[PDB]
This record gives sequence, C-alpha cells and structure tokens, in this order.
Amino acid sequence: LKTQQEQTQSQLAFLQRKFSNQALYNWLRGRLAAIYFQFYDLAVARCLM
Amino acid sequence: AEKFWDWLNTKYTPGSSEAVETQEHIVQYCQALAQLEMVYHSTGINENAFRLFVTKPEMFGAATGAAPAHDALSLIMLTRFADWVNALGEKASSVLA
Amino acid sequence: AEQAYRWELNDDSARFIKPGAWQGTYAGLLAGETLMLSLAQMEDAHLK
Amino acid sequence: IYATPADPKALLSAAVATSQGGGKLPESFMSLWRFPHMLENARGMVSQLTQFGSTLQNIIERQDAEALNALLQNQAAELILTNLSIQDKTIEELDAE
Amino acid sequence: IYATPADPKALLSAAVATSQGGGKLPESFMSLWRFPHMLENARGMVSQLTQFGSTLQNIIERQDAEALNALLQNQAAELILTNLSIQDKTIEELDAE
Amino acid sequence: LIRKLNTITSWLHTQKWSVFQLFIMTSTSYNKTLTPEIKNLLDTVYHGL
Repeated sequence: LKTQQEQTQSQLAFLQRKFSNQALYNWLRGRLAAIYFQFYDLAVARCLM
Repeated sequence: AEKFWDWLNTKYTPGSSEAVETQEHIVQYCQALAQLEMVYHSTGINENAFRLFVTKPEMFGAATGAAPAHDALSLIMLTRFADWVNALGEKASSVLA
Repeated sequence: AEQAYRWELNDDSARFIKPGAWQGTYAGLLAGETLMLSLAQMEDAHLK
Repeated sequence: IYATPADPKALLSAAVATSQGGGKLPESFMSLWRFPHMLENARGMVSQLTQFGSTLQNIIERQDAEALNALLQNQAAELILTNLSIQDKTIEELDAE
Repeated sequence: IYATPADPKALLSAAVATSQGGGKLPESFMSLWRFPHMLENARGMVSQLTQFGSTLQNIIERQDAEALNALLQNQAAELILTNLSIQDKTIEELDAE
Repeated sequence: LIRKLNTITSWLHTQKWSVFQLFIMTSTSYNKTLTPEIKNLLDTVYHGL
C-alpha cells in the first residue's frame, strides 16, 4: 500500500507536469474564446455587408 | 485593474527578465487574484451567487458600502451558504433567483 | 499583406499584425488562430 | 437500552444554470461589392467561424476530461491514506493475537 | 508501554510552470502584389499554420496518453512482485498450519 | 475569542483543511516574487488587451 501511495503520487505528478495538462486547456479555451468572440463580430459585419 | 493595465501598457516588456520600478506591486496584485480564485473553488459557491457576493456584500451580511472580506469568518459563511444552496437541490435556482 | 494595406491606403501608423501570436510557453499553439483574426481585421478595415 | 445509529443520509448537490444576455447586431455597412462576391466573402468568414467553434468545442471537452482526471487522482490519493491506517490496525491486531 | 506507529503522512508534489519569452516580429517586406491578392496569399499560409497547430496538438495529447500508458504498466509490473511475495507467505502459513 | 477559535477549528476539521491552507486564502500579505505563473499571466493579458 505504500507503493500504491507512491504510484498514485507518480500519476498525480505526471498529470500536473505533462504538457497537455489542465493548465494548457484553460489557456487554450480562455484565449480561443476571446478570439472566437472577436471573430464573431467581424463575420456578422460581413453578413450584414 | 486600471492601474494594472497602465503598468502593462507602459512599463512591461514581455519576455524580458528585468526589474521594473513598481513590479513588486503588480506581483502582489496577481498573487491576490490567485488567492480569490482559491476562495471560489474551496467554498464551493456557485457562479452566480459569487457575482452577488462580490457586487452586493450587504446581502450576505457585510456592512453597507464595505468591501467584502476573505476573512475566516467570511469564508465560513460562504461555505455555509454553499451548503445551504446544495441542500435545496433542484429548487435551488428558484430560491437564488 | 500589411505593407500592401499600407500602400493601397496612405497610412503607415496603422498596424494589425502585432507580436505575441507565438507563445513559446504553450508551444506556439493557437498562433494561426491569432493571425487569422489579424487578417480579418485588415480586410474589415479595408472594406470600410 | 442499546444505541442504534441512524440511517446514512443521501448527499445532495445543486446544479444551477447560468444565463448570459442576448447581444445586438452591429451597424450595417454598405460595401462596394455586389451580392455574389460579397456573399462568397461572407461565406468564407462564416466557414472560418465554424472552424473556430469546432476547435473551441473540442478544447472545452478536453479541459473537462482533464479536470476530471486530476479530480480522480486527488481522490485516489486521499483514499489510500485510510487504507494505510486500516492496514496498520491489521498489523496491530496480529500483535494482539 | 506499547509502541503506536504514527499516522501515514500525505505525499506532496510540486508542479512549477515554465515561461518562454515573447518573440518579436520580422522586418516587413513590400511585395509586388496588391492587397486582395496578398491577403488571399497570407490567408493560405495562416490556414496551413492552423492545420499544423491542430496536428501538433493531437500529437502532444497522444504522446501524453502513451507516456501515461507506459507508466501504468511499469507500476503494474512493480506491484505484482509484492503480491507474489504475499502469496508465498500464504503458502508458508499453510505449511505452518 | 474562544468561540471564534472554537467555530473555525471545528469547521476546519469538517472541511478537512489545515490552518496553513486556511491562511493562504486569508492572508493579506502577498509575496512579491515574479514567478513563471505570474509571468505567464502578464504575457497573456499584455498580448490579449
């Protein structure tokens, strides 16, 4: 069980240290939702054009 | 936040590791934003009542015109508010509205 | 394309492609989505 | 008289919805182009906007798959501490035996 | 007096972030093409750059899914060695019985 | 003062938190050291706004 505790901690340390972690997708979603809203105003502009 | 953008727009160069004259006050503002992020996740309060606690603190028992507190007596009432909302169940939206 | 925008219209102070589309800390992801927005801001400014 | 503990209650969580206001249209602009060329221009923008929306939808799915994945490992790390204390009482029992 | 072992401590891992510096723009070049033809040329490059970024994002997800998968099998191979030694003590107990 | 300590200490057991975890959410003293996390926040808000 002490091995399984250390093995659980290694998976937890892996999910936090890998590149495609949660902090990547918070960055990707927050940046893209800012782009996608600004791109929305440009495309509705030409739908009105 | 207005002072924060005035610092970025003028005195911050991205990627440069140098000392700006009021850089340490900016860090304390960003350390604060991470603190209040932690307040939201730990108390378990929902998204719309956390608007209401920021904007109308008197509705949660604060004094009139007072800035809200992340005091431990204010963290315990946010948890007891979030436990109160979760006990309402599916009718919790009708009560909070 | 910005130099062509700056030459079809008399303006040199008007810039649309700004630095930081490449974020090296995030492996440069969403660099093309940032530039495609910047190209759509030239074309909207060109049409008007 | 013997003390019988009460039945274990069911936990209950509240899921409220959010609501954002509907926006308004921008002011229309009369461009120089005729309709078949401006429709084809507008269809190129809207096709690009669908590709941002499909990309944004995948990122939302993939941040929730990894917010869950970090949740499941934090729960597994807290649960293994109890089993370590249970196994200590197993060894302490064999010392009493 | 009887020796009681201490409570099992919680393990703790540190996840630091990295930071890469912001680059700068290249020197602009005045090509021969007019703006509608150069915009369409530049939109073809940027569309190809988005397709590299979607491909690169999938490879990053898929190397982390398989770095994890090799981690889970190395952990399963180390854990089965203890259960082999536990089962040896099960057989040795039945020889003592 | 004892009732304030009795209320919060009993509350920290039900939340299963430390005083150290509570003090992070409560402290008004902030560390003035430019971390890579803050530096990523400064680079994103700079290029975004």
